[PDB]
This record gives sequence, structure tokens and C-alpha cells, in this order.
Amino acid sequence: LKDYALEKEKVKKFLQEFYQDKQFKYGNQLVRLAHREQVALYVDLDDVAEDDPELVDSICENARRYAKLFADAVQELLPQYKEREVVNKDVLDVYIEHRLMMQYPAELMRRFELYFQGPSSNKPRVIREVRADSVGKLVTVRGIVTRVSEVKPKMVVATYTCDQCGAETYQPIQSPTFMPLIMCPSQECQTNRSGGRLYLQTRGSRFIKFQEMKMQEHSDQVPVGNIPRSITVLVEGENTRIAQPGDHVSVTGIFLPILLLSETYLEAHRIVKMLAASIAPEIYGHEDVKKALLLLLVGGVRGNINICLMGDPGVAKSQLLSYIDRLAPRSQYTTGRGSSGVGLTAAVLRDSVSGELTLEGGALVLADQGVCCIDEFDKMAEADRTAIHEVMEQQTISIAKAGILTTLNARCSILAAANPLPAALLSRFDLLWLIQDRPDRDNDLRLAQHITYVHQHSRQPPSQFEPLDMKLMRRYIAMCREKQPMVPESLADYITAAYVEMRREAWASKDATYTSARTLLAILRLSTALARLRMVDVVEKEDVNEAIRLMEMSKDSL
Amino acid sequence: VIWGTDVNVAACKENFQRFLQRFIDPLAKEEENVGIDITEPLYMQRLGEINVIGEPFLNVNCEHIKSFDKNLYRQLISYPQEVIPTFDMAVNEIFFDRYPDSILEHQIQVRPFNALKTKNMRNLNPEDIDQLITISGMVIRTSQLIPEMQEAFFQCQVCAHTTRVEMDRGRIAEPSVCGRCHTTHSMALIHNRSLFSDKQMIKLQESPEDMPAGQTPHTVILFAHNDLVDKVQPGDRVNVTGIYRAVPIRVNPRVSNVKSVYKTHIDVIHYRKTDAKRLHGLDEEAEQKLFSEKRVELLKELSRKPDIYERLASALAPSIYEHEDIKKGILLQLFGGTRKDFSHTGRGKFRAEINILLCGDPGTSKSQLLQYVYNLVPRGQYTSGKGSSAVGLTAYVMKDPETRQLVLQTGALVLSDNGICCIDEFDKMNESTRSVLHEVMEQQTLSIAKAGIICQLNARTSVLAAANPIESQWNPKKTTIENIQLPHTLLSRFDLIFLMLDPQDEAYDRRLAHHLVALYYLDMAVLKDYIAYAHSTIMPRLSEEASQALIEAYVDMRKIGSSRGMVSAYPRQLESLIRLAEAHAKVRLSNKVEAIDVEEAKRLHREALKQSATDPRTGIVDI
DNA sequence: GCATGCATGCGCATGCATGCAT
DNA sequence: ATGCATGCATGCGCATGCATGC
Ligand SMILES: Nc1ncnc2c1ncn2[C@@H]1O[C@H](COP(=O)(O)OP(=O)(O)O)[C@@H](O)[C@H]1O
Ligand SMILES: [Mg+2]
Ligand SMILES: [Zn+2]
Ligand SMILES: [Zn+2]
Repeated sequence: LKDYALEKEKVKKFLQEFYQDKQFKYGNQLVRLAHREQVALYVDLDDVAEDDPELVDSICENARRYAKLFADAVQELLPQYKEREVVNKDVLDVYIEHRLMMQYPAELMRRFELYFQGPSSNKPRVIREVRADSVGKLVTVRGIVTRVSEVKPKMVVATYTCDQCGAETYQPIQSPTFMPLIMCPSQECQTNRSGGRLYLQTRGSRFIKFQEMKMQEHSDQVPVGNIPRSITVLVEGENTRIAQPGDHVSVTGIFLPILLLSETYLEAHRIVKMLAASIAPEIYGHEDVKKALLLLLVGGVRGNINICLMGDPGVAKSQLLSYIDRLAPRSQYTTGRGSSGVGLTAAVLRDSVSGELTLEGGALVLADQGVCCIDEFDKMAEADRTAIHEVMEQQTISIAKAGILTTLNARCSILAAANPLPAALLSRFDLLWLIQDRPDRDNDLRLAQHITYVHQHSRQPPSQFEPLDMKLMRRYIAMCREKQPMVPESLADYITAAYVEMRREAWASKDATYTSARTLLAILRLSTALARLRMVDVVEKEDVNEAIRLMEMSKDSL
Repeated sequence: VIWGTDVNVAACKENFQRFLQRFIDPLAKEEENVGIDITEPLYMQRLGEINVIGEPFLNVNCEHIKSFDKNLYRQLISYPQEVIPTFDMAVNEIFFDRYPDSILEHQIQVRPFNALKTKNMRNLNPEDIDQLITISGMVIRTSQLIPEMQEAFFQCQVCAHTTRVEMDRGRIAEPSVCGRCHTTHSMALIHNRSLFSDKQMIKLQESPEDMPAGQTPHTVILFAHNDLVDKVQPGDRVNVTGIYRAVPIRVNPRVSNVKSVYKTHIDVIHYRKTDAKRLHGLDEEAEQKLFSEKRVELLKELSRKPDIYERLASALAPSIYEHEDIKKGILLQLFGGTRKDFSHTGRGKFRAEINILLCGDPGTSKSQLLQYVYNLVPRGQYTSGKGSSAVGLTAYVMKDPETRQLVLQTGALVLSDNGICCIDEFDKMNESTRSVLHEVMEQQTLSIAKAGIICQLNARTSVLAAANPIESQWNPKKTTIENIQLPHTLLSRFDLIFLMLDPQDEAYDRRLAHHLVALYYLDMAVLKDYIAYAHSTIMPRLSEEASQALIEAYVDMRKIGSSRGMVSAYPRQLESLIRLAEAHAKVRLSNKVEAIDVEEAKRLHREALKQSATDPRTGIVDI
């Protein structure tokens, strides 16, 4: 056992004597918190490591008590750093000022939240390995979010007004369900024995945002022959609206039970998210098949792009799709009928909190403003193909069935892989790439040497131009996507001609050709993407020439 | 005022009294200030109009209040519950001061509107509880009327005295002692001698159209009171101004324990129908305040010009090149035909609307036209291929959210009543789904007979359908019927069928390329007013000359279509012609149908199917 | 190319057993 | 001390999706 007063004093002096970062960060944070210019404060346990490390272990063992102690210490320290009144004060601030002008619960007057960030020395755990030994401790978990609930208010402190007196009664809430009061415990009513009845007030009461979310284990950490396990996380305060379904997240929190069996849950404190044509250096050749993927990732200025690759088996189309899925920030990958029907579009499901029905989207909905990858496209069902066509042409999905009447926005770019032409793919897709294989001794020897080098050294063969990591590519793409070039008026007189003659050539080759305004739109989109790659405000001729060359190369694949 | 507020009753009352007399806007134009002298104060004229008519309700714009001052606007937004009665009493005092001897039913009430529009409902916070909020959405469910008690009537068992109690704070305290015989617990409540008010529950579907990445649509619940009940219908797009509420949820009905998490709730105080982009609705068309005399004169002068018809076809969609015939057909559909009544004849309802089918290659702008029509016309619905089921349309069985009321729920087609339904990828639709359309396109009614439910619903809907050839290409060797592959019964119900083909003209390609590249670098209000005035004023009628012309056109059409390979003609087609003629009568603002309208309808029908270029004896089209 | 046989989720009401809040 | 709301099957009615057989 140990007295909490000494540790409270230690926390108070720590919050005031951490200049070793040169600006006094905590002084500024307290000033902003006192002037209502900041509503959240995070404490680093790595910062506490400079002080006595016993506090770190104590916090890791009894996190809630020390969180309350930190909150109390910050509340006591706030008056010292105050300099001025609130510039713009809201309804709650008006109530606080009026109450101070005229005991009150500490959380009622409090208007800030405190959270702990896990130490870097603390190794993250696994959802499967958190058990009774970790109950009440501070843990860090890495996982994937699958379900998120809507934001709703939750009571913190309830305020009651009496029928025959101006006294206000305050009731803290520490349970999922609470019993409202009836009689007035005020001293005036107690003396007079009037027996007045209390009435709840929504304005005086304090509310906080509340959210539910679910997390699952990564497929890498699953043991042999097992199935990933799920955990439930509660979100409150400013941490709300951070996590979204389909994201890989890391959450630091506390493991607590619910009432001799009990059910466990997690309370979140910190949630965090986890030439340039060098896509998949592991694959030899396909030099002209990689710039198209880069342009697809960059996108146009609707400016979406859809790409389909048809090829004989064994040319490794799937690896390119997997690399594209891994590289893109928001991406989804589909293999076939394992995610057909309900896997796409959306479905109606019960709520965890409200107890009513809400709509949860599929792969296409999750991939909104991202890139979707489809493998074995020819094997998909008719309904899925119609939905994909609707997404490609209209960018919205329309659902009208029993209990569902919705229009979902899906602004996603589709990359598809297929085996061996039907007119639908040519008329709908912007770019089709047909990959054919033929035996050549020199090319076979080169490919075999590259494959053997990859298998032996576990790394692609070195060359004059070294490739780049995924983080640098992502940052470069993010920087490139910022700008929006414009097509000059004069170049029209060029581009139109470049179109017309082309169609004339297509009219000469009556065997099998397809041209329309869609080809011109695709050329314009590719030219705009190429101009964006150069950060130029005005599209140049070289971008148009490169786009025309790429389109011709796509067309010349028989 | 209650503790925790800075609102002062007297100051707000004086400020509102001054504002009702001092506010003048010079930027206001006669385009919206109908029947009001702009030089004179506006709200005083509104009060005078109220006195003349007798409507006990006044509409006040929040933007005008903000323009006058910011303190009053902020106080009204923050604390509506205290501000609104002050405004009501100030308005009542001013009205009774200026206009003695007036006769009404109750005191005048004020309804604010056009507050700051929240971009998304999900962006709200508990800080916004009990504040004025404006929403835009579409109604999908409306419940029945619910009575809510306001006063309670009590009667004594022994002496039978009459007493009344008024509700305070939402709770009624029944007396425990009498007033004449002083007997304890001798008072009994009588429900039928009490006073009740109407309450209605409505459901909105939110669509701000600027949703973030991965956000699904939202459903909101609204509660309406008093005269606001039944002011909206399912499928209508409305703006709702009201208050935000939070209500606790009981753990169970018979235990007073409640959950810590509260339930969101919205109270409705104002409805708005007008939109800056969409056409006028049916509610506005039943009023005389829509059009000022100057605009009526301008529209009448414009209608006299001969080219205005074509001008309208030029102004329908400037973002799509040419396609004059398609735009003319869309305009004629928008105008519609005469809605005759055949109840005395026994024939039943007669379809006065036009259904249009467009067939062509996938590389065509038919989808753009469908999207533009859907976005432009109110009460419009959109479906795509197999995404909709036969049960998804019409209605389906669903229980009431509380009890077993067996509440039938409307579908896409029913929500399209008096509107437009667009269908894309009409080929993929199954025969079961087309079975519904078979009845809908002709009878304009839907008959539902399932377990415990037997009913008929109105389905006055006009359909725009899009279709494709077999191989996504128009094969010249195959005939039109072979390429389309649709049953003759289904095709016969379409008034106009537009076949879109590619002639591969160099000038056409150059023009299309120039227009597409230039895309990178008439007034709509005038069009809306003209369409509304034409649709809500004139009922065309046809004469003997039009009769003979229609008979000759019908016999000529039958002779032309007798040949195999082409789409055959049926008597139903004749009716279509009449409808088209009536539409033309609405274009020229003429109450009499002349031979010119019949000739134009015949020309449009002939050009739509490309019969002139089509070989009459082989069914192969070659320009 | 489509209607039907065979699971399966959804929403609901109804009946049998029991465990204790007013 | 007593009557009732709830947990746990089970029938009812329905729609939806996957497979196949003519
Ligand atoms: N050009 C290439 N360079 C290196 N390896 C290749 C190449 N083409 C094929 N491979 C190898 O052959 C295998 C093809 O398998 P897979 O990717 O499933 O083919 P597909 O995607 O065509 O079904 C891959 O594992 C890949 O390592
Ligand atoms: Mg593969
Ligand atoms: Zn009291
Ligand atoms: Zn009595």
C-alpha cells in the first residue's frame, strides 16, 4: 500500500518541471486548456521515463486511479495559468460561470479529458493472448477494424431541478443503467418536509460522445488451422470519428470486465493508423504494363480510370493486383465467388447500441475514393458484372429490394484480371491490355536467371536505378494528386485532329475496331494525369503524345 | 427566464417590435416579393396580408434577422424555447394595435426558417442539443395520427363535481381530495371529456450529396404537431426546420431504470418545398401567388414567337451535343397530355403520360440524359438493371415498428407517382419484374393481394427506359426486332422509341471533339415558370380536322408497319399520337389542338424509329 | 435463358418454463 | 406474498440466394 497524496504531489511537480523538450510544452498546454482553446491532453509515459520509473509501472498496473489523479492535478493546476476570460463562451461555459458566480461534482465543472499513451518499450500484444492476467492493466493491440457504430450522446452527470425550490441536485453516473431520483434532498425541502419532486434537465446535464467498434486479428498472427478472434473497443471523447471500417489500427487501452463470471471489453486511450515506375521489381519484363498502373494510381482530373488485363495463365497477373492492393491506401481485393452478392453492394443489419437496423456496405463501398482489384473477372455472376458496369459508368449503386431503397456513392477505380473478344469489355473499359506469351530462347534464359536470382538472394537483381520503398511512393503520389492542370484552348485544334484521323484509320480497319467519344475522354484523362505528374498548370504536348502512344500500344495487342 | 440564460424578455420584445416595423431590404426583387411594395416595410405588409386573409401563421426568415442584428439571431438560435413566445406576443400586440375588430380563431404564431444549414447530421455533437437546425431530405414513411392529452377532466363519485387540470412539466397531478364533499380519492379521470392534440411521426432519408469517403446514407425521425400533420407525402423532397432533442430510453416498460445512452429526436416547426435547381411541385401549382403579372406577360409574349419550341429544346440540356429529337421528346413528356376523366364511361383510368425508350450502343450519352432528368424533375426515381427486384417495386410487407399493424411499405414505383421513373440496363430485368411493368404502364394502378392485405394503389408514373443490343453492337445484318429482343406487348406500350446509331460523319466527329475539349475550359427560372404556367392553366381539346388527320395517320402507320421485319403498329399507338398532339398544344399555350400539332407528332414518330432510312421490305437500316 | 428445388437469413408471433420486485 | 416480464424453443409467413433441368 502507498499514500496517494505523495504520488499526486509528484504528478503535480512532474507536470510543471518537464522543460527538457527548448520550449515549455506543458505550460502552453495548460494555458490553452484554461482559456478553452484545447479540449484534450495526452500524457506520454515515455516522457515519464526521465522521472522515477516506478510511476510507469504503477500506472501500467492501476491505470484508472492514476488517470483520475492526473485529471484532478490538472484541474487544480488550471487556475494558476489563467490570464483572461473566455473569448467566446458557449452554453455549458455559461452554466459553469453562473454556477461559480453563485458540493458540485468535479466532472461537472471539468471540461477536458486526459489519456495515456503506451510506452515504446512496451511490446504490443495479441488479441488471442489477452486474458485474466491483463485485467486492469494497460495494453496495446494491433488489429483491423470491422464494425463501427454511430456517434450518440451519453450522460455523465445528471441535474435535477425541484418543484418547489431553486436548488439543483447533481447525480454522477458510473453504470450503463442508472436509477433516476424522485424526492428532493435539498436542505430547504428537508426542513419544510414539503416533499417536492425532481425534474430532469437536458441543458444542465453533461453529455459525451459514445461509440462502439470491433477489431480482428491479422491473418499473419492466426495460428495453424484457427480463425481470427474479435475484440470490442469503446470510444469516448475526442477519440471519436478516428477509426473507420477496413483500416489497420493500433489502440492503447485498458482491459476491464463487466459484471461469478464476467464479460470483458477495452477502453481506448490512443488510436493510430498504420523513373518512379518501379512497381513490383520482383517481376521481370512488362515495362510498358507498369506505367499504366502508375497512371491508374495517380488518376485523372469524372476523372476515374478503369483498367483490365487479359492474359494466358502463368504470366503472373495476380501478383500485380496484389501489389496494387498493398500500395493503395484505400484498397480492396476480390478473388471470385467468395465475396459475391452480399460481399459487394450493402446489407441491413441490427445495431449494437440502438437495437435497430442500419446499412453496412460491401467491398465497393469500403473502396470509395480508392482502388478495387478483381481477379478472375470472367467467372463472376451476372448480377455482380452488372453492378460493376454500373459502378464504372455511373459511379453510384442503386439498390431497391424488400427493406432496402438506397443509392450508394462509389467513386472507385477498378483494375481487373481475366483469361481469354467480347464487345462489352471493349466498349466499357478505358484500357485493355492483352498479354501473350511465345517461346524465345534468350528471353527464356533471362527470365529464368531473374527468377533464380529472386529465389536465391531473396531480392531483385541490382541495377543502375535502385527502386523505392512503399512509403516514399505513397508520399510522392499524395503530393502529385494535389494539383489540377487545365487544358489550353489552342491545343484543341491539335487534339481534335489527332482524334479525327485516328477514327479514319479505324474506319479503314473494318476487321475489328472500336472508337467513340469514350476514347477521346480517356486520352484527355491520361493527358491530364501526365500533366499532373509534372505539377504543371497547363497541359503540354508531350503528355498528349505519351497518352496516344499508350493507347496505340494497348490497341496493337491484337 | 430560467437560470443559465442571458436572454431578457423585455429587450427581445422591444427589439422584435422595432424590427417588424423598421426592416427594409433594397436587394429584394419582384421575382420573389410577389404583391408586396419593396419601398414599404416588408413584414408590416406581411402582417397586413395576414389580416386580410386571416391566416394565423407568419413566416420569418432567419437571414433577415441576422442582417438586422447578430445578438437577436444568436439568442434565437441558442434558446428558441424562450425567444419564440416573446415574438408571438409582440406580433399579437402589434397586430391587435394596428387592426382592431379583426376576427381569427387564435393568437398569431411565428415560424422561423432558413437557419444555418448543417452539412451533415452525423457531424452534430451533444453541444447542439436543443438548438434550431435545418435539414434537407426525402420522406419515406408517415405514421397515423396520435392523440396527446393537454387537459384532464375529473369527476367525483359521490357529488359528481366538474373539475379540470392543466398539464405542467409533462405530468398531471390528480387531486387526492374533493372540492365539495372533501372525500379522499373520490376523483376519477374521464378521457373523453379531455382535450387532445395531434402528433405524427415521419421518416427522412438524408442525402447532402457531398458525403465523405465510405459514409452510408442516414435515416432520421421527425415529429410533427398540430396543423403541420399531413403537410408532406412520401417521396417528396423537403427542407425541415426544427429543434434537436434527446430522450432517455427505459430499460424495460415496467421498470423505471433507464439506459445511460440517450436517444436522438427532432421536433419539426417549418417545412420548405422550393428548390433552386428542381422544377416546381404540385403543391405550388395549386396557388395563385406563384406568378407576377409582369412575368405572365413576358411568358405570353415569348410563347407567340414560332421558334420558342425549338428554343426550349435548346435550353433543356446544353451539356449534351445535338440530339434535338430526343430533347424534343423529353420536353413533350415533361409537358404531358390532357388528363381526361372516364369514370362515367366505365372504361377506367386513361393514361395521359408518355413513356419513352432509348436503344443504342453502350458508348452513348443516354445515361447522361437519364441522370439529368432524374436530377431536374422532382419526385424522380432511378433503377439500374438487376439491382431492383419485383418485390422491391410496388410494396412489400413489413410490421409496424411497435405493434403488429401489418404495415404495407411503398416501393420505388409508388414513390414515383406523379413523377418520372428512369430504368437503366432494361435488358437485364427479369420477366417477373417486367410483369409489374406490364400492369403499371397501362392501368396506372397496382393491385396487391397477399395474406391479410387486399388493396389498390395509384401508380401514375412516366417511364424513361434505356436498352442495349444483343452483342452491345448494332449488327447491320440482323433486323431491328432481332437486335432489340423485346416482346411486342412490352414495346407497344412505349409512345416513342429512339434508336441511336453512329453515322461516322467527319463533321460530327470534329464537332464532338471540339465540344468535349471546350468542356474543360435561356434562364432556368424563366423555363421553370413557363413550364409551371403551361402545366397548371391549360387543358387542350382537339377538333374535327385533328380527328381526320389522326385517322389518316393511323391508317398510314398500319399500312407502313404491315410489312414484316419492322415494328408493327397497333391501335394503342394511335392513342399515343393523340397524347403527343396534346403535348404540342401545351407548348404553344393553345387550348385547341390543330393540324400542326398532329403533323409534328407524326414527324416525331416517323423520325424516332428511323423508318425513312430503314428498308421497308428487309428491316435493315443503312444511312 | 428461366422457373424451381434446396438451404438460409429476417421478422414475427406463440407456447412452456421460472425467478423474483412491488 | 403474489402475479408478471423475460429467456428459450417452435410454428408462421416471407424474401433471398445458389444450383439445375428442360
Ligand atoms: N515475368 C515474370 N517474372 C518473374 N516471375 C514470374 C513471371 N511470370 C510468372 N512468374 C512466376 O509464376 C507464377 C505465376 O503464378 P500466378 O501469379 O498465380 O499466375 P496468374 O496470376 O497468371 O494466375 C508466380 O508465382 C511468379 O513468381
Ligand atoms: Mg493468377
Ligand atoms: Zn426542492
Ligand atoms: Zn365530491
